[PDB]
Amino acid sequence: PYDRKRQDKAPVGLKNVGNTCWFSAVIQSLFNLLEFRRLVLNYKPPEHRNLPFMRELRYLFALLVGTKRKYVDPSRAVEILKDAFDVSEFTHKLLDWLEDAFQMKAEEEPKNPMVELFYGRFLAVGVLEGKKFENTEMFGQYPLQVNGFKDLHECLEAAMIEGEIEKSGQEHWFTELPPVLTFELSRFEFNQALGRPEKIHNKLEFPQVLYLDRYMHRNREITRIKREEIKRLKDYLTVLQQRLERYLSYGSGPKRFPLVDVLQYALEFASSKPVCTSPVDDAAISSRSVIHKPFTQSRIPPDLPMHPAPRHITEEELSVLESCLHRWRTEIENDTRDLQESISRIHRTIELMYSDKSMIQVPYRLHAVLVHEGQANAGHYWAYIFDHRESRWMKYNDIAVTKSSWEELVRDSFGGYRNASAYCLMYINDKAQFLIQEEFNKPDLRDFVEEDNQRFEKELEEWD
Amino acid sequence: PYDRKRQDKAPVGLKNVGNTCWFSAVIQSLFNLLEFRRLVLNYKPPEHRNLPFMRELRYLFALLVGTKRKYVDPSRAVEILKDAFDVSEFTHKLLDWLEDAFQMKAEEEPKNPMVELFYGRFLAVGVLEGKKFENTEMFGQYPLQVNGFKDLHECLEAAMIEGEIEKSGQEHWFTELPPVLTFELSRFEFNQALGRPEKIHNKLEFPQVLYLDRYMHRNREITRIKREEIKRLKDYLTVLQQRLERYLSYGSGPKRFPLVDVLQYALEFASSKPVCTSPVDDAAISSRSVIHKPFTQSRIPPDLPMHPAPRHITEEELSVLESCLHRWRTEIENDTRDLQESISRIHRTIELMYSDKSMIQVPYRLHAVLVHEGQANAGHYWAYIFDHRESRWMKYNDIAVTKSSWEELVRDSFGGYRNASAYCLMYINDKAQFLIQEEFNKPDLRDFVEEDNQRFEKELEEWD
Amino acid sequence: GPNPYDRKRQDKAPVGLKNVGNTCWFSAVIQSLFNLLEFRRLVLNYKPPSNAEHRNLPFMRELRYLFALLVGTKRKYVDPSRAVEILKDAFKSNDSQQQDVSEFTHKLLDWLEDAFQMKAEPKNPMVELFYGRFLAVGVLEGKKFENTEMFGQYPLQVNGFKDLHECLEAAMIEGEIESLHSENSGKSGQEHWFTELPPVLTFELSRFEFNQALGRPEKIHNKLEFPQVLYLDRYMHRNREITRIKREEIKRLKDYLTVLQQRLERYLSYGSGPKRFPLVDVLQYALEFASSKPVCTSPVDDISSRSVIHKPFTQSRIPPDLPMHPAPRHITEEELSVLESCLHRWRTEIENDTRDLQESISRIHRTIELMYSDKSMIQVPYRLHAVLVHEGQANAGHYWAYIFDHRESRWMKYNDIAVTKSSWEELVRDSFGGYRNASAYCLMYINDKAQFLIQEEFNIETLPPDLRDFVEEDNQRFEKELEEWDAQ
Amino acid sequence: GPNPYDRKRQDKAPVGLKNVGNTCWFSAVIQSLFNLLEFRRLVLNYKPPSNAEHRNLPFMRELRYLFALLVGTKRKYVDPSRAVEILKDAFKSNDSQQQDVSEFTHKLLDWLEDAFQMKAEPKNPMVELFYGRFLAVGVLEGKKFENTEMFGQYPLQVNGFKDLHECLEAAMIEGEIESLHSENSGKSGQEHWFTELPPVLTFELSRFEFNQALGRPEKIHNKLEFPQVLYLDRYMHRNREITRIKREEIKRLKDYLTVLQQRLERYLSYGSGPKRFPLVDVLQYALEFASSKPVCTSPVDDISSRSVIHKPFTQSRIPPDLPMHPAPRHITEEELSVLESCLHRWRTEIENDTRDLQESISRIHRTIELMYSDKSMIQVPYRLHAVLVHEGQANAGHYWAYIFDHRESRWMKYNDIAVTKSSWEELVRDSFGGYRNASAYCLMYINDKAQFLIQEEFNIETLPPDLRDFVEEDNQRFEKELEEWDAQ
Ligand SMILES: [Cl-]
Ligand SMILES: [Cl-]
Ligand SMILES: [Cl-]
Ligand SMILES: [Cl-]
Ligand SMILES: [Cl-]
Ligand SMILES: [Cl-]
Repeated sequence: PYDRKRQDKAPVGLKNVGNTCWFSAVIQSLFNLLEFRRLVLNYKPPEHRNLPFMRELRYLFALLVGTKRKYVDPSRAVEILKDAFDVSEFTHKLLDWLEDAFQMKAEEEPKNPMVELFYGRFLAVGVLEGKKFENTEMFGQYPLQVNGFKDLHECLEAAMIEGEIEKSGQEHWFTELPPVLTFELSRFEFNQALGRPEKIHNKLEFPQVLYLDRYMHRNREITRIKREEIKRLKDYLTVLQQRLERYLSYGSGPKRFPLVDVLQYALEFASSKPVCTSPVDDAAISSRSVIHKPFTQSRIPPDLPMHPAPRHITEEELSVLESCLHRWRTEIENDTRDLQESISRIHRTIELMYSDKSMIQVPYRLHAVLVHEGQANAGHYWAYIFDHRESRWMKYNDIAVTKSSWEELVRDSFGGYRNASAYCLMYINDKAQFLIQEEFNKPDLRDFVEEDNQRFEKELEEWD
Repeated sequence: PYDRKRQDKAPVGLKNVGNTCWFSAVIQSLFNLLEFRRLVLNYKPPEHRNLPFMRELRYLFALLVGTKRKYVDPSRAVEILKDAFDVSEFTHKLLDWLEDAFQMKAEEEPKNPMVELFYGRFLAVGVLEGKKFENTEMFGQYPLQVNGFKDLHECLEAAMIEGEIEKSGQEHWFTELPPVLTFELSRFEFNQALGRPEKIHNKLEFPQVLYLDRYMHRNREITRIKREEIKRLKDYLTVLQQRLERYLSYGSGPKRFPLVDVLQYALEFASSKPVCTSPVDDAAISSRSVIHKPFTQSRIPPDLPMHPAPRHITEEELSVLESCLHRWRTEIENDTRDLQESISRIHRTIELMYSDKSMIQVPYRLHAVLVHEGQANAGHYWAYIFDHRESRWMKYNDIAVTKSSWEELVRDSFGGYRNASAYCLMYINDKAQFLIQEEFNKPDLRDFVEEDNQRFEKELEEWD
Repeated sequence: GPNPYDRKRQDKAPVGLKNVGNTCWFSAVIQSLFNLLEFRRLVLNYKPPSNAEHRNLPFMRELRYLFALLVGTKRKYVDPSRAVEILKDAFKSNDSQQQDVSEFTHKLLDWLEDAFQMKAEPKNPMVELFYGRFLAVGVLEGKKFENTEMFGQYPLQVNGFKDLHECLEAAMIEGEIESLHSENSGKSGQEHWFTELPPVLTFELSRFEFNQALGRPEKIHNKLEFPQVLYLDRYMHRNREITRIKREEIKRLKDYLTVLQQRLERYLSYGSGPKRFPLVDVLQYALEFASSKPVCTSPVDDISSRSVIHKPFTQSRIPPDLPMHPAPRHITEEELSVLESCLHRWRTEIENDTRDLQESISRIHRTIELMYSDKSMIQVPYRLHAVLVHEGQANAGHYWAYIFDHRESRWMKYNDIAVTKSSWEELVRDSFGGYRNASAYCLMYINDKAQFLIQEEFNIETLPPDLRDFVEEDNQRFEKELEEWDAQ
Repeated sequence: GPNPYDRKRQDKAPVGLKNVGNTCWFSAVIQSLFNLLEFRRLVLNYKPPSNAEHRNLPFMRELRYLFALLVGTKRKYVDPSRAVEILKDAFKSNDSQQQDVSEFTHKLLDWLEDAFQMKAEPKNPMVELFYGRFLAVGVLEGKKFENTEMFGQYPLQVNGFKDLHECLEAAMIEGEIESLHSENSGKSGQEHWFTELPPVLTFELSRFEFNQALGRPEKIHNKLEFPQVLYLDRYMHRNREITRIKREEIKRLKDYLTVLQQRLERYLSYGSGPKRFPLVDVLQYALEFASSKPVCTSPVDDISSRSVIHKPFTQSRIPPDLPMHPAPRHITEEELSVLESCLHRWRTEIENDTRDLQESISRIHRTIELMYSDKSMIQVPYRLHAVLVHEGQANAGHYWAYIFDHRESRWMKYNDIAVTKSSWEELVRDSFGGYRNASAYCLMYINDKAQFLIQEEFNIETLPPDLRDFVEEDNQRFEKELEEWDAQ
């Protein structure tokens, strides 16, 4: 334990204090959100054990910006939180206390600067057996179910639509968006074979920049139309995928093979030299090689009749077969190509449905990804957080803070690639330049001489 | 630990004393060989630490026949053996000491009763580049390599033949067989992909009764002939298996399918209703059911043309195809059946090669099977030993001695079925009735009042 | 082919039928009927009404001829062209509904029933053999109903059923039924119970299910077994109360059977990631890793035979025990002792539980299979007489049949011109499904108490039995046909 | 088909060749030669000897006609019947050795070489284009030898080689060679080095290997890549000493590369039993088991929406944490703490080692791929001109070709009557193997320094270039052929 807890111009880690990986992830995520870091740092207090937790969190983020060491011990902050008693219940109370802390600071003087960052509003419009309704709900983290979806947009759309819109239905439309937009990616589904709920492992993609234009209430008439076009296109896309499958998995029996091979090999059989008998009736570097003329074949096998082959065939029989099976093969080959072109064409059309400039004006940039691996009410959490000034992805895994990549993030967060997959996505408004508010140069924390002491106490290294 | 170490008319187990499972297996195997049990029990001594080990082994088998408890602690016997220093080196020294103990007892008065049980003689006859040789070697455990063999006879034959007999060659022939015949089944082979030696997991079968007649020197002229017949038969067997494979894996491309399906499905295609257009041009328990006439179909699908199908066909084209592909399919179907009959016929001929009464007069009955599971110089050993008086297989696994079956033995010893496979087979001569020498009735050990004390000391059970 | 000795009946074998342009379905249905002796006698001893559809009576006559050849012709197979032509002419109309082989089979039977109906002027001897009655008792959102329906062929959906009893039960049950209205309120269910059984009992085995991936209906290829003798006791209305309680007991047992199969699966497919492995191997291999000799370094560095005597129970080719990767970098003696005790005891626990679960599952399975095995549930035996097989596309393919020769106690394969001596083993490969591209579409069972159905007429008579010996004329023709060939 | 507008050449595209009864091999070899401009000029400007095999000179003349149509005919494809008939007549003898398409191709080229040989009376302009020389230096059980062999097509065995360079190197190396006799004693080896390269360089890609399971020779279907430009610098005799040292360096690197691939495999396929799993999962899942809430009992008992606000970073559908099987029966707090510390630290160790191994393997792979990438190893470029593809049975199947149109800088698919504008992407799917049932059997490369080979004659002339305008006569015929059809 000599000269091990020392920095090298890298972000500070956090101690595990048992199984508090969930704490590291949530905290490091918040801390890397500069405006929130400033709100916690420049916090002065004016119900619960909320205010000592806020005060202990100050000492956590102070020694995390003052660094000096490699990792900080979050023991005092975690102990207050643990004394109040799954990890979600813990995360919930944590946020409760922080919101309540900022509420007391505001109430004394109302806008809650923390609630101003994470919470937004959406409009819920629908019908219940013919009777209309319209409500504007406040939301925080928008929760998503990931079973059977290919990406985040597929996911989100399915969540902002309930029933059948026109009969009972409901549509959600964002009215007010939070500058810090968060999504839950719920992978828990009941496994009948296992007889318990388990995490689903299908790959669900998400972009580095998400355009929330289509989900906006103002774009409600436009999106509804684009949506119906995709309904029709997906319908067409199916019929083609069905027909193409009949070409690729041909046959009426239990085993199907491609039709093109069925025809090729059938013709191979017919064109084989007939056999009238039953198959049961029965360091050379010392050689003077000849010159090989171009376009020839040397190891070409002998042409003698062997089984399996027709017993007999007519010249007319062969000529009929040869003309049939060859023309039909070209027909089959051309149709598979034609079907595949059309499928990709429909796919491209769907992909670029919301690509026009009037649907690209609400950009949200991915700031953090919270990953989980393992059993449901167990496992381990780590995070991928973006270092906006350095323009680089970072892997925050208790004590270990390493320079990562988008490629690393995807393997660990999309699912299927590894036993780990993202449980939460944190997006930041690209227009919201105030969430990354670094101190001018035209380190020296808002704190009062605390990190200066823990950097001197650690400077004390004995030498025998 | 109350009333747990108590018997119920079952054999006694042995404590693990660390990782001494190998000791339990080898000992329990010897102990269940009644004549050897008698030799160790009625042992009186007249170089090494061999004689105290023999004396400690007496106290082991005494408390193992006197039972009283569930399992015995082999700590004192194992400690002498361990003080002399892989498990084979340990097993070797163990046997060394026992042989030396019996040698001293004999030498004082020469036949070694232990060496008289396990060791035999075979004749080694051969040629070395034209020059003949003939040696009669003494053997103990005959070691076998199991890579690429289906059963014990395949295994043994490959070991009693080296090179090319008539050039250099060698043949082994048993001259003197030990009443207690043991085989090593070596599964260690260098894995190139892994870069180290590892146990091979192919299934290698062995019988409950093995006839050693063919390997006998007296039957050398006869066996040599039978052997050449099998060479010719296996040769024929190959050519057929090759031709049959051409029927079952038809095609010239990377993906092969059965020829019969290639013809069936090709005809299915031809007989489909032609389509001139391209595939891109585009709780009901309230019903009054009608009577269904016999031999009819209700859910029968509509007969409308669909892709894939010929664009066009001639009535003459179809008639040619229909006659070709149908007759050739029958031809193919009949040939696969013909080939399969012949293959099974050759297989049966090979199976019954050494079945005649003159090759069934040297029976050896399986008495014990020593199983291993896990890493090479690690893992764990247990044994399957036959209880000849009860006529039942028993699983001897440290402390745990359970009534097993042949079915259990096979799953654990043949390989492939489980991660465990037999490393050793102990066979006993069926004519040798003296290896199962039970005391007359027309328990009361040869020992002097020892088990009577450990049965009284254990009777001491406190009750608070 | 053209040579008449090729089409000469080798005596002691049944007569085949020509294909006449995809009429394999006709061969199967006809040969099935023909091999049902009582029906063969009804068609043979048929005389039409005194003073008399314009197609049913000529078809019956043409089929009288067909049947007459099948008994005593000297030829190998026989040409069903004139019988098929009358039947095919009924669909010569372009503005029809849909013309599949079932529509053809239906009309065929229509005409035969109508022919026997006209003769009955009353009992219709055909309708007496094939049709029965079942009772349909149920609820429709609380409201009760009770109907006794006449049936012919009882149609079954093959689905994912393992056998005929599984298949039949699923078809005779729907929801839940009870004595009292409250015990039924806000529920829909239905139960079928046989009241009258036909001596000739037929089942349709429907394998057509819409394939979403392919976008069309396709035959399902799962294996569905059927016995040589079927006991219809449990499906009897009189056995209703006993079957209800046994049905309820199996409900309870299957419930238990699930929970076990679920727990066992958690042992066999352990893990939280996408790839699951058996728990026992997870523990074994974890311990293998811990017990490996530690390696403190990283696995990266870049840029004739005279054999000695072998003592029993030893190992010769045993590999060297030197440290290699992968291994722990370091471990404590106490760490290893904890791991060794944990992972070993837990492995035994896991091994014992998998064995315990598997015993219990088989035990429940045996209990379920012997539910209807007692003496009071084996008094309605129906013996399998015929199996109609199909292979290939829907609306296409080919049909053939497996029919039992009751007198010589042997299964026979009826495939058009070709009538070959088969086996039960052959029948199963071709009819159960999965084994081959072919599977039975229809099963014909005969009441074991209904002897007469397949018994010969007393003297035992098997010689030409009808007065119109047109068969002698046809045999005389073929005999002179053989002569002409040798005399060329 | 019969209509002459069907067989009308749509101008700006090359002319095809009729199939004449399985002569696809002829089309491929001919179209390949024809698209080699200098050779096209040699055949076109051919005049036979003044005073003069009885089959070679008529074949050359018949091929002169064939080539003349291919340049300026108005028809879509052309009938090679008269040229093929002379060639086929040379094998009309029943008592021959063996007649495969290679024997035919060989005779074809024989006759052409012999034709040009007679004209040379000396340089044979054909032999000057296709044949080269390599040096064969080696030992035969210690005894040295040195031969300079003339070669034409250099034959390659595809085996399990990944690309053409792997393929070629394996063919130009055998054992080990050295300067001193002692360093060679009791060894056999051989090295080939190109001394003279032909401007038209051809390779055979032999995929025929005896299949033991099938009991006959069969084409191998592994993917073997080849570049659009090949640098033959390393195989040059002058580059011998540099290549030797680089060859030796790759030997050392491949050695290292193995040890790593072996160790990595032990991590990815961990276990002692028949089924191996990744070590990382073995540790993860073992820890999952240990951390599960213990269960002391056996797993056997026998016989619109108004949503609430969700706080960020929380989980809603999170399942209940209640004890279930499989789990430890019991565990100690100390037992768990030992396991948790072990299995977690070892997992990080395992994860870091797999990453470390994979980095090093890719690093060695990159080093090997850039071995011959420097400026002194890229001065002998050969550009791919043609690819001859085969599909199907050996001694059967069908041949077609991919030939490059150097003036319009585009790949073309020559398949008999059909000459279509292709791509490199098309070529790869059909020639690399594995992608389709077809794979290239021959590669034709042209020296990039040898411009003339595929350059047009200066004025740029592309109009009929030979005095015998029999082509005008044939065009006149076809034009009146079109007229006759419209006038019927
Ligand atoms: Cl469209
Ligand atoms: Cl093609
Ligand atoms: Cl033979
Ligand atoms: Cl068939
Ligand atoms: Cl009969
Ligand atoms: Cl050109």
